[PDB]
Amino acid sequence: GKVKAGQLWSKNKEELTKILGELKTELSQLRIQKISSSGAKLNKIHDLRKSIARVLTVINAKQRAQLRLFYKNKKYLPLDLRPKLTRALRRRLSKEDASRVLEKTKKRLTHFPQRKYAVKA
Amino acid sequence: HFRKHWQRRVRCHFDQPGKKVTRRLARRAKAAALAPRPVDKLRPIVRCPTVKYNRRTRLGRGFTLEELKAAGIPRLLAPTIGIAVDHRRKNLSEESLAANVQRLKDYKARLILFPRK
Amino acid sequence: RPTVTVFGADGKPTGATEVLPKVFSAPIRPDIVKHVHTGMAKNKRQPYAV
Amino acid sequence: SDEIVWQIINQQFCAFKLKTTKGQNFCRNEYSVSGLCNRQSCPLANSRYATVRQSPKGTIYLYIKTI
Amino acid sequence: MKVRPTVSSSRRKARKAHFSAPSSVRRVIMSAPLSKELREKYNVRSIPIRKGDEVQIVRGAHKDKEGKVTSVYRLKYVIHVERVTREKATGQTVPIGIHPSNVVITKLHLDKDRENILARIKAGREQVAKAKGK
Amino acid sequence: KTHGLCRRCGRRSLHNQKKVCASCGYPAAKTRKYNWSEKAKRRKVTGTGRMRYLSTVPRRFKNGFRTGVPKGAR
RNA sequence: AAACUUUCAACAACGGAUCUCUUGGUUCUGGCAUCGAUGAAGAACGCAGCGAAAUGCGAUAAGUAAUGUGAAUUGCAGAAUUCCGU
RNA sequence: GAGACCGAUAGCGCACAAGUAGAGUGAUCGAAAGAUGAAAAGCACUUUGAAAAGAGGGUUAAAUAGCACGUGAAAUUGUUGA
RNA sequence: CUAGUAACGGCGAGUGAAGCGGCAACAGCUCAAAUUUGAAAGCUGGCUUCGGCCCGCGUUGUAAUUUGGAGAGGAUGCUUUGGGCGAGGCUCCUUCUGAGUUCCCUGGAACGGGACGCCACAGAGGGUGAGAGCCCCGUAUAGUUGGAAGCCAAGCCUGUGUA
Ligand SMILES: [Zn+2]
Ligand SMILES: [Zn+2]
Repeated sequence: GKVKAGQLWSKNKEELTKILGELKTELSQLRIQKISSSGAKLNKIHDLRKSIARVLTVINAKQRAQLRLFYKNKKYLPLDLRPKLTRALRRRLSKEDASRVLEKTKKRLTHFPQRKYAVKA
Repeated sequence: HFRKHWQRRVRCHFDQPGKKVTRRLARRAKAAALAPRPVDKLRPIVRCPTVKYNRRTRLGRGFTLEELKAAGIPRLLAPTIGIAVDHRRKNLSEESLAANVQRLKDYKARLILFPRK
Repeated sequence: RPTVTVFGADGKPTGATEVLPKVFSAPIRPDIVKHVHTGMAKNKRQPYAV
Repeated sequence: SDEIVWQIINQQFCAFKLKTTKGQNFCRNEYSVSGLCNRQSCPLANSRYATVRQSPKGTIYLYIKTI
Repeated sequence: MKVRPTVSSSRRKARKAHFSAPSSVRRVIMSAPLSKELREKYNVRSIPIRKGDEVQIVRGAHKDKEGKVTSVYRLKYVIHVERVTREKATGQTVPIGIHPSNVVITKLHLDKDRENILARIKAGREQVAKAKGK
Repeated sequence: KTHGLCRRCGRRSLHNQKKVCASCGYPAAKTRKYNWSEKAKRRKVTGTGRMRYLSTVPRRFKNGFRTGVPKGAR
C-alpha cells in the first residue's frame, strides 16, 4: 500500500517511472471497484494517493538536480531554478557593487584609516 | 487657541522612560564598537555670538585649521583620532586661537595611540 | 537617645554601638507624607482609554 | 512624643482599631485595660502603662510598661 | 519572580497556550512523577507518559489503583488505565479519565529513545549537584 | 436587470449597459477604493481572503531568505 | 349559594436580571523591516466515509519532500501502518 | 511584554457561523447569539402513545444541573388556602 | 525655552514665527568647468577548455588627477601601504538542571483545616476533581548539547611595480 521514501531515493529513473505507472494503473482500477463496498479499499486509496505523491516528488527532485548540474557553468539559469527571495530583494544592488568604492576614496582609507586610541582619566 | 482640530494632533509622551532606555542603549551599543575609544569626538571652546551671551562660553563644532596646525596635529589625521574639524570657522582673534591650541595640547597629553597593524 | 546597639548574626548584642543619625530626630508630618504618597502612587500608572 | 503618636493613631490609622456604628470605638490590642480607643487607655500613645492579663494556667499577671 | 522579558505572567496567554497546545508540547505537559525506587535508580524525577507504562493512581476517587496505560488521550489531557472503568447506562464499560499529575509511574516502557531521555535528565542533575557541591 | 456578475470582485455589481463595475471598476486597472468609506476599505482589504502567498513571507524572512538543504539530508 | 374581581402566602410557569467566570476587546510600551510579471492583494472551482454560516491544501489537493522529537489519531467507523525503529 | 481599563445591553460592529446571516438595481447598510457536570457517567430497561410529550426506573455529591441545561430577580400567569 | 514675543490684522474675529540659549545625535563628500595626448589608459555584451578571445559603446569624451576656507605643476625630504586564508569570539534558536503527593479530619474530589518537614539567584504564571513553591509544565541562575547566517578577529601564507 504505502512505499517508504527511503527506498525511493536509491532507485534510478527508469525504475521510478515504471513504479509510478504501476501505482497509477492500480489507483484507476481501485476506483472502478471502490464504488461498491468502499471499506478497506477507501483506506487503500488514501495510501495509494500518498505513495503516488512520494514517487512524483523523487522524479521531480532528480530532474531538477540534473538540470542544476547541467547549468553549473552557464550564467542564464531558467526561471524555475532561480531563487525566489522577494521582488525587491531581486532588484537590490549586488554585494560587490554596493561595496565598490572610488579610487580616491580607497586611497584616503589606505593611508588615513580610523585609528584605535583611548583617553586617560 | 483651539480653533482648529487640536483633537487630531495631540501628542503624549508615555515613551519618555522608554526612549531614555533606548538612548542609553545606543550609547552602550556605540561603546561596544568603539571599545577603548571615547563615545564622542573632541570639540573646541567657542564664545557665544550675541551681546546677551558674550560672557558665556560653550563647545563648538570643530577645530579650525590654524588651531590644528599650531597644536601639531595634521589635518587629515584629526578625524581619525577623535578631533572634530570645522573648515567654516575662522579664528579672528588670538584669544580664540590660544584657548583651543591649549585644549588640543591637553588632548595629546591624555591620548594614548596604538599602531596600525 | 545617642546610640543604637548593633546585633550579631546569632541575635545577641555584638558590643559595638552606632550613633543615631540626625534624620531620626526629624519632624514626623503625616499631612506631608499623605500628600506626597498620594501623588507618588499615581506616577506608576499606565494610560487607559476607549 | 506621646501626643504626636496619638495624632497619627487617632486621626489617621491604627491597626488595632475596630470601628462600630454604635458610637463607640474599640481597641484590639491585647495589652489594653479596656477595649476602647480613647487617649487614656491606649497602650501605644501612653509610654507608661499598666494592664492585667490571664495566663491559661490560671495566673493573673500585672504588666507594667515604662518609657 | 520572573526576570526574562520573553517570559509572560499573563493568565490569558497562559490559558490560551495550555488549551491550544500542539500534541508535541502536549506530551511534555502530560508528564508524571516516577516512583521512589525509580527515582533512586535512574536519578530522574518526571518523564512524559507513553502507552506501555505501568502506573498507580494516587489522587482522586480511584486512589491506590494500579495498572497499565491503555491510551494517552492528549486532546482532553487524559490517560486511560487498565481496569479503571465505569459502566454507562447501557452497561458498556468506558475508560475513566485520570490526569497524568494524579499518578506515579511504577514501571517504564523502555526503548532506545527512553534511555536517552533518562540519561539526559541524569546528566543535568548530576552536573549541577557537582557544580553546587564544588 | 441593471447589474450583472463581475469577474474581478465576484459581486453582481457590473452594469450591463456601461460594462463598468460599481464595486471595483473592472475595466480600470486600479481597484476602486475611496477614503470616505472606511467600512468599504475593510471589506476588501488584505487579510479578508486566503492570503495564499503573503502568509509564506514572514517565515522565510525569519530564516534570512535562505536557499539550500540541511547538511547530511537525504 | 355559584361564579367574577381584588389582596396576601405556598407551589408551579414565563423571562433572563443579579453574583461569579473569560482562548475577547481596549490602551500603552519595546525589538525588527519582509508583497507583486519568478504573477501579489482579492474572486471562484475543487480535494475528507458521515462535515460548515470553519480551517488547511491544489489533479502530488485536510496534503508530498527534508530536519527534529519520540509513540500516536480520536465524535464514530476504519489502517497486518508503525514500537531497541530512517 | 504590560494595565488603579471593560466584563457579554459592557469592551472593536464581531469573546460564538462576523463583515457572517439578512436588505438594496447599486454605491452601500449590517445584526442577534458566551456559562450542564469534576468526568457524558448526555437517562439503559419497562409502560403510555404520533410528541421538541408523560409515568416508572437509572447516572450523579446534586437531575427543582437532562444538550429548553451555573445562579435564576421583577413585570406577567396558573393551581391550592384565607 | 524664546513666546502668545516680533509681525500682519472688517486692528473685530484673531492669526502668529525666527535668531540667540540648554539639550539629543553628529560625518562628510561627488561632479561640470583643464590636453592622458609620450600612446581610451575606461566600459556593456557574446563565446569560453574559466585562461582569455571577439563584437560593440565611446573622442560631440569613458578612466586617473581636482572641487574655491580649495587645488594644479615643479622641486626638495621625510612619513604611509597591497591581497588571501583563518582558530576563536559575539547575536539568535535549541537539550538538561530544587524541593512532601508523610499522618489525621471534612469532602464526590484536597489544591481546605491541623501536625511534622524540605527547596528557594526559583513564593512570576498556568494546569491538576476546591486557595498547590515541594503532582505537572514552567519560573531564577550560571553553565551545558547541537545548529543557522551575518560581523569581528589571534595568527599564518604571499607581496614589487623605478606603483
Ligand atoms: Zn488606638
Ligand atoms: Zn467588480
